[PDB]
Amino acid sequence: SIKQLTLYTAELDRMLAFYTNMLGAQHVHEQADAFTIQLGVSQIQFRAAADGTKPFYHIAINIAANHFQEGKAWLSGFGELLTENDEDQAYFPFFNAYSCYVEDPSGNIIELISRQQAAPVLDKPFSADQLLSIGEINITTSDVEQAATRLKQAELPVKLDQIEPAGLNFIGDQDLFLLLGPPGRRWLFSERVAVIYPLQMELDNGVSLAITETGELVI
Ligand SMILES: Cn1ncnc2c(=O)n(C)c(=O)nc1-2
Ligand SMILES: [Mn+2]
Repeated sequence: SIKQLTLYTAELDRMLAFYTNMLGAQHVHEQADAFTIQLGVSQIQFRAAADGTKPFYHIAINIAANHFQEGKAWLSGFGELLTENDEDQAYFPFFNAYSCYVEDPSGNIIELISRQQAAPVLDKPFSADQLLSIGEINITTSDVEQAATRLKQAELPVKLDQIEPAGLNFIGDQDLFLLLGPPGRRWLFSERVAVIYPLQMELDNGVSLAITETGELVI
């Protein structure tokens, strides 16, 4: 799983307010020119973006198998649900998962994903305290093949011969997938096309990786 994720934002103030209101003060901590949010076992640190840039990403958050309708209702309280092909949710047969989406103040595409067999059934009400972990993050890179290769050299599940340098590649299994692909591809549920922005990531198993501002995945 993702222990720590570092992202950039050109809307630090609005983002801090947005997440404080969504998650509650007990999951959101203001720092110096940054703030953190805790999503179950995953933390995201949002740092101030460079001037002249407007970084955004696609982040999916795992929720329990039985929590989708409550999750969707909850998410809708924080912004208009995004739609694709006139639908305000998706079923993804490959993940056997239900998803819903909202845009945050930076234009991040924030998804709740409820994996129907790859997430637990929690017999309790859903709430902001029931977000389990980060289930997806985009790895938008200037070199998909290089990125896929290094991710394998990092001991992640990768089938190199299946990698599509011009398309989106699902890297992972169980409840975490890295969405590896090139810039230019429009994100489902969004008007925004994928753009390379820097980030850093620490997995629970100690592996550390980063995407530079020009799109190079490094370990
Ligand atoms: C292909 N695909 N499968 C599953 N989920 C997505 C998704 O959330 N987004 C945002 C996307 O652009 N493409 C997807
Ligand atoms: Mn997604």
